[PDB]
Amino acid sequence: PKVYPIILRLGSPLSLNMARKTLNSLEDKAFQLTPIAV
Amino acid sequence: NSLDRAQAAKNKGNKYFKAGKYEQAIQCYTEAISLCPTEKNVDLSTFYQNRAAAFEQLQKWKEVAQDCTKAVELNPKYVKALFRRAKAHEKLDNKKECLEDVTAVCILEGFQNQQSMLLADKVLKLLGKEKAKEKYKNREPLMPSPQFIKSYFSSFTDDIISQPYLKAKQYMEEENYDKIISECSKEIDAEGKYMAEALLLRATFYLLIGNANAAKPDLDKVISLKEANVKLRANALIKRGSMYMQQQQPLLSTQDFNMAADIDPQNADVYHHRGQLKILLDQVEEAVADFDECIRLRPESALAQAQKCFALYRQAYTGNNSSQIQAAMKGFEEVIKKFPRCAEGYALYAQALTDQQQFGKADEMYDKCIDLEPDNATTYVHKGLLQLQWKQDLDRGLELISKAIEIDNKCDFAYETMGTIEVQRGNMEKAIDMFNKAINLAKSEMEMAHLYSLCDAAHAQTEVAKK
Repeated sequence: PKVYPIILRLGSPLSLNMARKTLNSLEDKAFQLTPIAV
Repeated sequence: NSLDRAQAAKNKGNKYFKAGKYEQAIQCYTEAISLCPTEKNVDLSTFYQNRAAAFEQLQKWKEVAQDCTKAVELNPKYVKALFRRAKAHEKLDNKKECLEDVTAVCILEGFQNQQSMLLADKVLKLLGKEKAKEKYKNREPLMPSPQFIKSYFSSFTDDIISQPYLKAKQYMEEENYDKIISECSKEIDAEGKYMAEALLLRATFYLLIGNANAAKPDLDKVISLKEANVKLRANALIKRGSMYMQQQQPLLSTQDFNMAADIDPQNADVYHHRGQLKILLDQVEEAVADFDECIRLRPESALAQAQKCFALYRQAYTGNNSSQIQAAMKGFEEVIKKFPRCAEGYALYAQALTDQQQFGKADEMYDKCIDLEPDNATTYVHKGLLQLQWKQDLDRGLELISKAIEIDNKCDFAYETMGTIEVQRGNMEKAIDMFNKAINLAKSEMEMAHLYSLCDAAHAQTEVAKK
């Protein structure tokens, strides 16, 4: 797959940092899964 | 004759192109273009794209560009001409025109061809960084949410700043946060009784505001100053080690995080912030060992036991051992029954469940977090992002994240998320507005460069929608 920088939030709950690490993948699919592209 | 002479002239181009005789090849393609029977609707676009290929070998990037444009005007879905024109744009530093041509190519290839995808990603990163550095020079020093600052300082146990600068401490406990920098700046230029730690309180609020360039001299002084409490020296190395990670300098970051554990070996905050970093770098085995050292120093802590359990889940999950993955899953319920008010136990467990596709159980764990803390806006965001995975029901995904934005209008994770929903709905103008609302809450160039890649892909699909 793609590789992204480790964009730390400062002193945040580890669940929030693991959530930003996930949203990068939903952003990747969002531009392929859209009506303009289909 | 009429078609045959043009086809012959194309192959007379091909023989000279194979010979590397590129001028003679261009003359034969120019013969084909002159000889073509346009009244028969011959596919003249192919002669122009063939002519354009030879001008890459001569590296006349304006000529390959304009001969691809001739092919595209005759034949608007011809992928070879669009991709060759994109490469020519990149060489001419026409990055925006490259992005629009590669966006059309990705769409017309169904995103399958990874040569197109690599050029899109590179050009988006360069466009991203150029927009990011010019905005980041001009940003507001925007103070984050009070819920965020209280959650932040609740991460540091073994720290003279958090536990109880002497003027500044009043405004921390009264939450007048925008005063803190001003007091620390006059408690420096005084005796070490104030100065030696006013530096580190000031350096902490520069980091919270995203002003990392102003943080680095106040940290560098605190390391260099010999008489200051060893726990400030260790705490400053956590904050320098983190600053280097925003700069993506992992070797310099690692050197500081090791010096902290050499300098003050009986300090939980050093192993806590090392543990949280090592598990984001996916160096999982070092994270488990540093979280275990947090429990050794804080055995009564609910958070330390939640975190070590998530680290053993990530260790099993970077493996593929089903027995170890299932053992780690039960480990979160053992944490929850021991610590039934541990909100981060439910949030981390919900993410292990989310990741194991157990969406309906994960959703209940996010409800339990709302019962335990109604002010936690990010749970409505983790519940909204769950909808985007839980058979993608985008309609109610908006409603959840709208409620999240209403609880805390500074949650940049909420705006960035709802931007991707508006993208999946095709509503690109409102997606770009959501990403702009996230950009106005970024803390670094590294974050703005990522959000501007999203705006530029949304613009490029808006321009391809016309074509």
